Amino acid sequence: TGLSKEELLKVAGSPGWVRTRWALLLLFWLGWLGMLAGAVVIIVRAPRCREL
Amino acid sequence: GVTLQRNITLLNGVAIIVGTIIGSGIFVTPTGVLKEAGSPGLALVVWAACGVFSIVGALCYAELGTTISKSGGDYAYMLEVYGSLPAFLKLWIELLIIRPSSQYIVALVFATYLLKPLFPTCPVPEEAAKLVACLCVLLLTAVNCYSVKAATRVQDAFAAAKLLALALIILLGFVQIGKGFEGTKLDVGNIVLALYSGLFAYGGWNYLNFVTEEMINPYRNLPLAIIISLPIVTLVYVLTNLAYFTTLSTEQMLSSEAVAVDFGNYHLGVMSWIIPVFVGLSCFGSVNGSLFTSSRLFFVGSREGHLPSILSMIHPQLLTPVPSLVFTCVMTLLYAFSKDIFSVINFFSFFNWLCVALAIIGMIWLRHRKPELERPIKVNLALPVFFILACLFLIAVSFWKTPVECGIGFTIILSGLPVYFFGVWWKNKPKWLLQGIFSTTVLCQKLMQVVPQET
Ligand SMILES: Nc1cc(COc2c(Cl)cc(C[C@H](N)C(=O)O)cc2Cl)c2oc(-c3ccccc3)nc2c1
Ligand SMILES: CC(C)CCC[C@@H](C)[C@H]1CC[C@H]2[C@@H]3CC=C4C[C@@H](O)CC[C@]4(C)[C@H]3CC[C@]12C
Ligand SMILES: CC(C)CCC[C@@H](C)[C@H]1CC[C@H]2[C@@H]3CC=C4C[C@@H](O)CC[C@]4(C)[C@H]3CC[C@]12C
Repeated sequence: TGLSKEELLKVAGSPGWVRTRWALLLLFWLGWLGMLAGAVVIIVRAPRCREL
Repeated sequence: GVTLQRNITLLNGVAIIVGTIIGSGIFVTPTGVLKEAGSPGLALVVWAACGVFSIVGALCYAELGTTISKSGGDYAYMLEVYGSLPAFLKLWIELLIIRPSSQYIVALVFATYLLKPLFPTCPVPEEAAKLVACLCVLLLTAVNCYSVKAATRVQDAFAAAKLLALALIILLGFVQIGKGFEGTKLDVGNIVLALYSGLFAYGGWNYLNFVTEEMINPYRNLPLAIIISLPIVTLVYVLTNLAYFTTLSTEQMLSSEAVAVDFGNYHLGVMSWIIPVFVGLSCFGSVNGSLFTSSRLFFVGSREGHLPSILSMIHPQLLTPVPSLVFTCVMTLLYAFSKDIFSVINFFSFFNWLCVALAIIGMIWLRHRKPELERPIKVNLALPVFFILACLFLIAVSFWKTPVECGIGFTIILSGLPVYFFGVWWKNKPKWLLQGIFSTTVLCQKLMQVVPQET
């Protein structure tokens, strides 16, 4: 096991950790939007293939 | 205070099973049954046949999951019979290979078919296909962190997209009849490979059992969600096959690598692109259903002590098992590196049917050992024994198809024995491991604000 419910939540509300979790959530979605921008770049910047 | 709450209503329970059965399979797998049947008649019969077999199996899980209400599904039913080690050897293979490879493969099918109408005549660019697979897996592990009501509303929407797509296919088939048996591979050694290659398209029917514990009313809704779905699937499959045979000749289906797309090209002309996109959105639903369900398997495995304790923790304000989801996403993305992928799943042809056979053998032994345990469902013992006997034959067929590859799979199962002895039998005794385990656990609890569930 690890920390109790109350034992965790009295520490996890500290401003450093609250801003850390906000930063990781922002960084994740920024990284996913960046990966979508990358995927769309590759779909545009590729050879639209030979017509029958 | 903190637990996984009972969010899944009956129609969402039907969504979790129909969404993960219908899969990619029916839009690309018909070719595999014609290859071993030769004849549209024999093909359309084995489609019905492995349908009624699948109903018979699911009726045993409709029993089991009312006798044992644990969300471990196929794993919990082993743990409650064969005990600690046999259940772990399952969970190891599910964790390491089967669930993350399955999730990745069907995400890559989502990526390729959703892009396909930009590239009709040629490959979809591979460096794009692997991103559009990863964006899907990352998105659905975000959605299934945010709310089980969001997760199940997503699968309602995509389960609907799938059945709508098959209704459109069936309708155009009847329209082609409105506009106005053959040479059969009658060898039993051909027929058995036809049947065994068709059963793949029904694979998924057990997946509801891994969320038994989150049903609003499991003792009613868990058997009803099976009987409301597998007969519906079986009908839609025989009708969808019928629809293809109105339009594609045997030679064309034996030699086309995306059967639904050819049927799309013949009927919809300028609008043909609709069917590729529906195969895509169809697979997105199957990634979601798998990620959802899969997160509960590892959760349960950690609650029963087989797996590191972080995966049991829940996020108190959202009531989703955030570390189990995060683990499942990462383990899916680690398959993105592999230059080939279907092979690693083909190594375990036998494994799915083996675990099912062991679960229902378990249900026989459980009836002898404890008749006093409560049973809202009590199926005639003929069906379990029929279904077991049939699976023990298909497990042998699975080896006989490729006696090398099922041996490689069986070799990887034994990789579970090192991990079980190190992770369970050794009691983690060295203090430089034990203190580091704890330090990493309390870090993760802090880092994503998660806490143990309350009995
Ligand atoms: N042991 C095992 C277990 C499962 C999980 O159960 C299944 C599921 Cl979840 C879906 C399908 C295919 C589905 N019925 C479809 O129509 O595409 C088959 C099985 Cl055995 C596997 O999935 C797959 C799989 C799924 C998609 C693409 C390629 C392979 N291999 C599996 C091996
Ligand atoms: C996020 C996950 C779930 C799905 C990602 C799919 C993305 C990569 C796909 C879906 C539809 C696609 C667009 C559809 C049509 C066009 C027009 C064409 O002239 C260039 C590419 C472009 C602009 C595509 C870019 C990539 C695109 C946005
Ligand atoms: C905590 C550690 C294990 C990292 C967790 C995130 C990992 C599994 C994920 C996050 C984003 C992912 C990458 C996203 C995009 C691509 C480009 C693709 O063409 C090849 C794979 C690759 C390079 C992925 C590999 C796996 C990846 C690096």
